[PDB]
Amino acid sequence: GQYLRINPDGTVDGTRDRSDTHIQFQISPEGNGEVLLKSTETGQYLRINPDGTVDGTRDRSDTHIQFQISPEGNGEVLLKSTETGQYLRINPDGTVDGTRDRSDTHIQFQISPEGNGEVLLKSTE
Repeated sequence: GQYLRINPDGTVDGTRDRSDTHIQFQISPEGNGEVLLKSTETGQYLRINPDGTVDGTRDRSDTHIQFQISPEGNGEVLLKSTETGQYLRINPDGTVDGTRDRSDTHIQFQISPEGNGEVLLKSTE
């Protein structure tokens, strides 16, 4: 299982190093049961693009940063891009993309509180 990471250059991947500074996220309520996922280190929001890539942006007006967190028992949740209907996936190789099949083995996350309001997004594997 890997921690979701938004790098300073805007790329998104996974990592097992919990000491990385780019895995801490601020989840800000948006209404509609929708939220934003903001990497506090760089001020970048998690974004799923319609083509399936995942990256970071500071553009708060961007429509692809809105997410729905959907609980799936056992502590796990899914993270769905509202605008494209894609679920966040962290692949075994460490790459991060979007998929529209809810049956995928790598789209389930466990949210881990850091103690300061910020949370880690860790893939269950």
